[PDB]
Parts: sequence; structure tokens; C-alpha cells
Amino acid sequence: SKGENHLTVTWKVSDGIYQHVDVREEGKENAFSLGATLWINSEEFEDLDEIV
Amino acid sequence: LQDLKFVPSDEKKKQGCQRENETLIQRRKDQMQPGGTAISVTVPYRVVDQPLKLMPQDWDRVVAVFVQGPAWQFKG
Amino acid sequence: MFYHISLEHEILLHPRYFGPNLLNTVKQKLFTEVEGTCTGKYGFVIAVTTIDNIGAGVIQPGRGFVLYPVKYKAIVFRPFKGEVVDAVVTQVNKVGLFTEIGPMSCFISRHSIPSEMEFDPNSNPPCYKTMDEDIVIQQDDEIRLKIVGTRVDKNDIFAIGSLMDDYLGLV
Amino acid sequence: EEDASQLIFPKEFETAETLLNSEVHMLLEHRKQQNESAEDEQELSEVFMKTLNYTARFSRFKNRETIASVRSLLLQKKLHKFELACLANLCPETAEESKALIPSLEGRFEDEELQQILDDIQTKRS
Amino acid sequence: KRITTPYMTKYERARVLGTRALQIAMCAPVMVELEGETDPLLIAMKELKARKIPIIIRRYLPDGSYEDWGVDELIISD
Repeated sequence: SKGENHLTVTWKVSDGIYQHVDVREEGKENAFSLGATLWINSEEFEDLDEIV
Repeated sequence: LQDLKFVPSDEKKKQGCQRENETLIQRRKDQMQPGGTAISVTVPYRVVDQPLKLMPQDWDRVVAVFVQGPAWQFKG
Repeated sequence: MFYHISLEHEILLHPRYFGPNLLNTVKQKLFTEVEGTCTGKYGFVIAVTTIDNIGAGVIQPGRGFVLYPVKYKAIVFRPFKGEVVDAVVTQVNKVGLFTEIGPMSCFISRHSIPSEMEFDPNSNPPCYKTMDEDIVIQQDDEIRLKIVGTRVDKNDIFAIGSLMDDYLGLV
Repeated sequence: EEDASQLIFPKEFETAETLLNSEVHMLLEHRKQQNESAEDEQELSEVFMKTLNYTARFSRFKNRETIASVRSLLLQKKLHKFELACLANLCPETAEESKALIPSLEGRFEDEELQQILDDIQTKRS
Repeated sequence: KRITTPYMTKYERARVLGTRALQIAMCAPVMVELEGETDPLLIAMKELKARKIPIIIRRYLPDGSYEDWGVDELIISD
């Protein structure tokens, strides 16, 4: 919801307790497109696979 | 790498196949002596599969290298 | 009269609609496309009750649209000559009675109601009555009328009724 | 050539199965109820509204079982599916009247048997 | 119990890329990640190679019968 520049990674830490993390996207071609560089806590992640 | 045979990983996980800690082969390949008689001999080779678990002795040994593409594959 | 019939329709679906919800989107496009329509062939399609099957979508060469021949069962109101159907008188006028049978508007001309009936232009509301005032039919009254003719229009059907037979008339 | 009085209908309609006004009322109310529960911003047509309330004014039966029963007890006789519906819609009282409204019934049954059928249907009215 | 050839004819491949490209141009959802190319033909081709094109080929036989073949079922030539 943070905007077209954002995706959120939510993951299950424990049964019934989930963490929500902000992913910043940069360099988008279109609203539907992936940003070339992902960011979290100011450090960069190169692709979704790196985040996982 | 051993049977020189391509197998889709699709079936390997679908078959329930179990994992090695790393890809190091003690393979048989019969090699010809300079007088032409072939007989196999092998001593450690290590191909990278879980690189950060690697011990301090081994890391800087790369001679040839299977790449996926993204540079994050090599972090650390 | 109301009937339950199997009907078929071919709907053209724009490529942007492809994707996961595709078939439900076809179901939904069908309802909005045939419900409420009217044809001289089948009458008024009151409502689609169920969809029998969605045919295989043939992709039309040249244009991106894929057309889906879908078979469905709908409630349809078909009038016929000779029908005897209950009708609600909606408006009474110096020239016959305007009445409605379900969605079908219907008219009973002054020349097709018994000789005794005459128009009363000042009643509240105006109405038809006999010389004895025994039967008086006005707005919102229920009339059994016999359909003697019909004309088909674009998405509409209009019928002409009669009160000349032995057991027609009020209520 | 089409005239319902003599039981002549188009080939395309002959295979159709008729519905009683109460039956249609149950169907159409089910449809409107389904319209409310699974709410989506979709609208009901004028033809549907003026058919639902019209059928409500002429729904001779209200109980779901009374519709199935009048239908079953009637189809036990040898009536055409057209007579099956108009005799449940019109609910003629005297047999002479039923034959006047639906001339197809002349000679189909004896007046006393026909009167029996009509009396049965009338007792089912709610 | 199909008897036609299990390989995709050059004509089938051509008409598939042609139609699927046109659907992509009309923004029907694309089945595979665009790395960022925008020519619908290049995307349709990428789909084909990944075998994700959602089309089945209705192959008519001379007698009047037909056999539906998913694009993911038969073998691509090129």
C-alpha cells in the first residue's frame, strides 16, 4: 500500500504471528513492472530471490 | 556430472531424493600413461554447492565455475 | 406463459478479460447480455437460472476476441394467440384499456370488450362499466384477458387482448 | 398458424417445460435473495422487477410443497404441459369454466371428473 | 487416444505466436515475467519457449473429427 515503489514481504515467524517487511522498488518501467533494485533498511537486494 | 546424463530436477524432488553436504567426487576414469596404458586415479576436487559452510582452507581454490547469473550468488 | 428452456448464446470476450477469473467473467457477461432482452422467437428472457456448459473459446483470427458459445436455461415469458392470462389494468382510456401481463404491456381495444361496457370519463379514476354498474374495471384491477394478436418490436413485445369469451373479465 | 386454443405451438417451444406462477415466484425470489447475499454492484432489470411483483399478485400458492403437490397431483392425469400450467395459474372453479378458458379440455374428461380435479387444485390454494 | 503428430508444425507455431502476440498487445495477462521487453512478439516468443502459452490447438481431421492439443503438451521445433 506504501505506493507503486513498494512491495511487502510478509512471512510467518510462528503459528499465528507474522512479520511484515517493507520492500522499496526503484527504476520501474511501468506501474506493473519490477524495480531493478529492491531496498530494505537502506540496504539493497538485487531480486526477490535474494530477499528470500 | 557423474553419469553425464541430464535429469529434470522436477522428478528428483518428486521422487523424494536426499541431499549431500557437498559435491566432491572420487570418480573412476581410466587415463592412459605416456606409454598408452589407461588406469584411473583420483584425489579431492570440490564443486561449489553450499559455499558459506566452507572451511577456511578451501575458499580461494576456484579453477572453473558454474554461475546462475545474479551476483548475490557470491556474497561473502 | 412462463417456460423453462435451454438456449444458447455466443459471447465475444476481450483479451484483457483472460486470466484466472475468466470463466466466472463469462458467466457474469452472459447474465448481463441476455437477461431482460426480448425476441419474437422466444419472448422475454426473464432470468437465467443456470448455465449448462461453456463451449470451447474459439479465438477469432485477425481480431483478438475469443467467442464462447454458452448454453444456458432461462425463464422466458412467451405470449401466444389464444392465451388466457391474468393481467393488471394500468391505465383506462376512452379507447380501450391498457393493462400489463408480467413485463408485456397489453391493450384491450374498446371494440373487443362486451357491448354493455361503456367508458366513464369522470370517475375517480376513469373506468369502464355496464349499464347496471355490476362490473366496473379501473386501474389496478385484475382482468382475465384472452390474447388475440401480438406485434414484435426491438427488445419488446406488445399484445392485443379481448374480453369477448364466456369466462373472461374482472378478476 | 399458432393458436393455444387448439394446442398448436412452434417446434422451438414445444420442447419447453412450463412453469406455474408460484414456481416462478420461488425461482425469482431465490434469484433476488442471491443478488443480495453475494453483494456486487450489479443491478436488476425492470423486466425482472415487473415480473417478480406481477407473479406475486397471481401466485396461487406460496408453500413450496403446495407447488410440487399441485404439479404432481395434476400430472397424474393426462394433461398437456400447457394445461398443467394454465389450470394452476387460472384456478378455474366450475369445470364448465375450465373448458371455456381452455377449449382443449372439451371431451378430454367428463365434467364430474374435471370438477374433481378443479376442486382438488382449489383446496390447495393458500 | 490421439493419432496426430506430437510435434508442433511450423504453421501452428507461427499462428500461435501471431495470435498470442496480438492478445498480449491487447494486454491479456502475460504468463511469464517480462524482463522489460515490450514488443508483444518477443513476449509471446518467450512464453512459447517457457511453454506457458494458454492455447490449445484444435486439429481437424479430414473425416470431421478433431483433437485438442495443449501447446504445453506437444513438442516445439525451433
